[PDB]
Amino acid sequence: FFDDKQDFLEETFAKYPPEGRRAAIMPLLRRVQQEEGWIRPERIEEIARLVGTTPTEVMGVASFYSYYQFVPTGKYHLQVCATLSCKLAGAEELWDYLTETLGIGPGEVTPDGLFSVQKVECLGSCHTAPVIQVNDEPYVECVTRARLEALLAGLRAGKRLEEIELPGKCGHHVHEVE
Amino acid sequence: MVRVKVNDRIVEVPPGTSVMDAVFHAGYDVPLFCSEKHLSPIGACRMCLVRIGLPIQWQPKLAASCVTAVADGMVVDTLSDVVREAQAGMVEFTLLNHPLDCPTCDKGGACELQDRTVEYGLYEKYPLELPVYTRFEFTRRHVDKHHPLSPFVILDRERCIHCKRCVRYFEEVPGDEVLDFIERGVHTFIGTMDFGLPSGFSGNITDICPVGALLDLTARFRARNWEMEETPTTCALCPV
Amino acid sequence: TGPILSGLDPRFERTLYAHVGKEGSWTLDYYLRHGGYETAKRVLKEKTPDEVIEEVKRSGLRGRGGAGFPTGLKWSFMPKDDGKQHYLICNADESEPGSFKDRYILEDVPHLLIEGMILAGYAIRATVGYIYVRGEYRRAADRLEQAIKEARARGYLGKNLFGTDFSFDLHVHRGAGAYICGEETALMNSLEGLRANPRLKPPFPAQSGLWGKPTTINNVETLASVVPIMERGADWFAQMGTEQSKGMKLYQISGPVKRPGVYELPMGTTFRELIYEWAGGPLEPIQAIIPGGSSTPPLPFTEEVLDTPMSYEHLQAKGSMLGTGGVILIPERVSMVDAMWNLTRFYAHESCGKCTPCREGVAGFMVNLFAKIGTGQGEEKDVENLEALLPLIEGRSFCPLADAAVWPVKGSLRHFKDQYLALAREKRPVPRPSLWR
Amino acid sequence: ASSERELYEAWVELLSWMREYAQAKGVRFEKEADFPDFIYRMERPYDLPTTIMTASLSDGLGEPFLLADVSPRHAKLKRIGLRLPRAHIHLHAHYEPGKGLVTGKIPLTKERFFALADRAREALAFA
Ligand SMILES: Cc1cc2nc3c(=O)[nH]c(=O)nc-3n(C[C@H](O)[C@H](O)[C@H](O)COP(=O)(O)O)c2cc1C
Ligand code: SF4
Ligand code: SF4
Ligand code: SF4
Ligand code: FES
Ligand code: FES
Repeated sequence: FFDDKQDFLEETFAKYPPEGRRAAIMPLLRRVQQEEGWIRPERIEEIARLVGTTPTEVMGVASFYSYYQFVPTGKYHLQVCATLSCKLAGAEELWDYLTETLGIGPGEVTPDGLFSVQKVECLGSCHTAPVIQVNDEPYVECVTRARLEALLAGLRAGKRLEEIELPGKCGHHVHEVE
Repeated sequence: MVRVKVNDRIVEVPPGTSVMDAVFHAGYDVPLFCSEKHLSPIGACRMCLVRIGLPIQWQPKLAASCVTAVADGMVVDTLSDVVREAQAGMVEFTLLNHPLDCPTCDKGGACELQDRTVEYGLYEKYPLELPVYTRFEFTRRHVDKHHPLSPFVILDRERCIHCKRCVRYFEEVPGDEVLDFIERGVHTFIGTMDFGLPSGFSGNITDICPVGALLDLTARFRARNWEMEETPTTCALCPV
Repeated sequence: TGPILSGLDPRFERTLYAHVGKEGSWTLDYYLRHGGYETAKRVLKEKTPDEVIEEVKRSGLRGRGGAGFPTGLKWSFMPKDDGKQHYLICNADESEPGSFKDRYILEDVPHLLIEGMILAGYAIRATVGYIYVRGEYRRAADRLEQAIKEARARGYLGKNLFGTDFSFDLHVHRGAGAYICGEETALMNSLEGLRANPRLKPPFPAQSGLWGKPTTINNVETLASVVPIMERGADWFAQMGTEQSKGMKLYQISGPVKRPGVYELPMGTTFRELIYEWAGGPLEPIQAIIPGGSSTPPLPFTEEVLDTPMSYEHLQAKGSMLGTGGVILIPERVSMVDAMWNLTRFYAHESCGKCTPCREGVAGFMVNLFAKIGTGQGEEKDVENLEALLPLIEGRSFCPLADAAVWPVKGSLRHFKDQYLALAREKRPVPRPSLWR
Repeated sequence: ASSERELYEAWVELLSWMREYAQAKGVRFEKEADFPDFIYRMERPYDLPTTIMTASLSDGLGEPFLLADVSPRHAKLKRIGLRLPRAHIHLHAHYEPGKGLVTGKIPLTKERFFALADRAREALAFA
């Protein structure tokens, strides 16, 4: 996987001391994740060999965080924040509706092949709750039913999120509720 | 040397001593799961908890005697009602998810968990009160069981109490990190992506594991710990 | 007015969030045209590291990560000369609920933080710094990398800064979404490439940190606040807040309120002022408030509470604490049982597992008690059990995560044990009204 | 309530599904643990249809890629749980009357379980 990009390896390992190469496991894992959708044992062995430690160590590291997926995920892995604020904004009913409509569990993916679901803790934007993240992108905030369904249909028709029309206004650091 | 007092007794003790070792050097006792001889103590089981005074100036919270250094003229309390109550509670937390295998467990009579349980647990609360053994009435952790990690070692991830002994050893003493935890929270379990167990010293984790998680495949289901006759001798396979 | 800043007095100067929101605020040219880097440029050649440490010690700047340790005396613990390389660590992992203040600093005004880190690194003789950001903030990370690229291009991060014999450079490190990685000793492991389990503290990070080097870790808000301090007075900074809570603070609020969000306000503003004047007043009747972060104990919605100044002392003497200033209002429409339900399930998800007490008791026991209660299965026996469980976890863990889990439930019982016993004795699930549109 | 009986029946049903997938795909299935309330029951009666509490699907190397468990006969908050090791993936199935076995609100069909197991095999299985 990293055979292709040795310049990226040099760039990331140069960020860390020569004896601290094992630091680079994080950026290497993150590149594999964001590029292929999920982390394979081969990716973990390669990270280990490049970074100078054991595949067991690298697997222990990788399996420590929630972001790292070890099973295939759909083109859009909906990470739904369920923490207290977002629940007080209805994250419960949001997750219930999404999961029941799509018919998917957190581990599996829609038969369409582009929709996976997952719960996540505080995304650090509570004033604009409820919150959802799509696989790398700045949160789709102020999640109402209409905003959710519009994002859903837009992604269903292949429109790139960065250019999708989103009803309603989302405050930057403060937001007026009416 | 450093002057310590354990609950009624006075001890001379070298400066770099652990509070736990000062305790046992005074002849007292305290639960012990995470720490091990020749291994780095790190407070994980939180079993070695004692009281410390350094003036009457008692510390606010209990000191982990395994990772607490000793200071000159320090008081250590292992008999306080609160100390024994906390010991029993930690024992209960450790027993929370255990698989109920004692009779069929190859760890048999010599299980540190069993013994520290019967030593320190079920503190005397105050009559002929009818007491309860377990308060936890929910589903226990159920994970992979009796998994051969190698031709010599079997792994019961349910019996693991998530101390650090085996991974700590693997990192420190042989220098072969061929065992580590995978997930976190209560989902933590021991695994490896180096499956053969390459290290030529893997079998010691079987002796170290305070529970029946890591057991000896070459001697599995042969006899119970007390039943065996022990012949202490020396190995003549090589000149060490 | 008699000189003390405790609110909307007109002599307060917006410094930190001033350029936040303005388009193109992340351009180095914007930062310069508004006077950026002047403070670093002056201090690096004029003041010594001991002097910039004493300046913050005089400012009385306490840790903005939620602890509150005085950063001046904190820097006074560094070796201050050893020959070893030191590292300066920026903690951009903002994972506690109700706290969203550092996000927009990173997204819109990165060069302020960069200047503050240059100042702190000069203070602590750290020639390199790492900024460990959580893997959920990608816009902030892009803006930070871009700003660092800009500073490296135009010479603000270089071999020698501004002719003086000091050297400085920063490197970004993205995380992967684990709350425990915010604990400063687990963050070091996470970056180094281990599992993010905390280290043994008896060896302190001031004398042994990242790769053994004498590293110092500071909050993003702290480092950003270093720049105004050095720019226009330490007394100008100390002109805000109570006798023990000096300077300004970025308060943030969320919940059923008219306009939640971030407000850069002096220390001591009342809950009444914050919720009504700024947040526009609630939208529903509130049963309780969680002032500091998620970990802070909820206090009832009372007049004597709303009139209490948010500070490190007035909340202390009121039983709660001011951790991050992130207020969350809990209305009567949602059960406290359900609130602490979600709180304990989140803390159970985010435990690392090293401690048997935290791992097992929280992730198996406490969450299951709340489940039984709020699913219409609980008993008064269960409420008493849950009541007695907390002291066995609170006192003794390797890292305070266990305490941050038990304390909110502690205060929730102390103020609403009635609710728990009610839901138990009626075998009633928590109320489930429709909250989202 | 009386949901327990049909819960253990559907538990036996899910075990049958696991055995069938194992035989079809030629992958190892394992009965991991039996009921302590059946082992240590000496004279005490046992009304449950089966005595098996835990099972798993292990790859050629024996490391599991799919784990399934049921709550004991005497525990509170009875459920059935599924887990993908190394994937931080956990599922909690209940039984709703008339509908059937459901993960939350989403019906848990044999086809759903087969798709989940196939994905788990292809991703997690080392050999
Ligand atoms: C379990 C745990 C998690 C924490 N997570 C964070 C965090 O995510 N972000 C943060 O700024 N502080 C966090 N803290 C508090 C840190 O100690 C704080 O960032 C650090 O002390 C910075 O010091 P300062 O405020 O003086 O700059 C956490 C503390 C604990 C115990
Ligand atoms: S590990 Fe110890 S306590 Fe557990 S089943 Fe075996 S003998 Fe019993
Ligand atoms: S397998 Fe044994 S030695 Fe290893 S962590 Fe678990 S209880 Fe400790
Ligand atoms: S208190 Fe919990 S999160 Fe903290 S070190 Fe212990 S087990 Fe890990
Ligand atoms: S609670 Fe969901 S963003 Fe903080
Ligand atoms: S014995 Fe000290 S904590 Fe394990």
